[PDB]
Amino acid sequence: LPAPLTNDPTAIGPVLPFEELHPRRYPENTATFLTRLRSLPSNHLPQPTLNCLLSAVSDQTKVSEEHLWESLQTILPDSQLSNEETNTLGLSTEHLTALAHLYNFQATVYSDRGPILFGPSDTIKRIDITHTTGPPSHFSPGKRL
Amino acid sequence: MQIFVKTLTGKTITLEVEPSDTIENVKAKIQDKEGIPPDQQRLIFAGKQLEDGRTLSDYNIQKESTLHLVLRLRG
Ligand SMILES: *NC[C@H](*)CC(=O)OC
Repeated sequence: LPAPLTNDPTAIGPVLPFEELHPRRYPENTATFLTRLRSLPSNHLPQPTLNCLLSAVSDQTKVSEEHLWESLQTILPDSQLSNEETNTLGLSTEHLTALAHLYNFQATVYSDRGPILFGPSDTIKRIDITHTTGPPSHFSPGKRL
Repeated sequence: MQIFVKTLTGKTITLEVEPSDTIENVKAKIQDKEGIPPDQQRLIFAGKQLEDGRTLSDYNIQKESTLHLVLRLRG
């Protein structure tokens, strides 16, 4: 029930949804996850050990994982980028939505339950991600049949 | 009462729950209907992401009120 980002020192302001802080034409309700406005500069956080999502995004956008991670550090607080979830289960699709807002694209995630969309529709770039239930969720580029 | 749940795949499920039912048990019934674990479930009622440790009556959700479902896919 308690939240770490409530008193996060790298963020200012109160708890607000991601769509209110950074509004775009996101897919319906895919941006309602709570967060806070980033306060302090990039703490130079290490590359997450579970970096499948970053590799999947890099294979599509040609952007190095380092720049994507730095942009995530500029958009999101540290308590939502590297925590107990990051080192055990891995990155979430909320980071994918943040990267889609920062780099202007609409990622198409081809999970085991069907295709989903994440990211602003008022864009041009369209990347494709394959999601595996696993366990756990594995992120790869492209699609499958 | 009876409510509806609009998923991220367009499918609108019809669910029957109690007015004092907790969000955790609602996610369990969604897991029953579809198969989505509560690990990847986030329910929204008009823009506000619901909290697991609350009930439907707290958010003033009447019968036949649709709830949106968003998948929080980890990995
Ligand atoms: N969910 C974190 C990424 C999975 C992974 O790295 O598999 C190789």
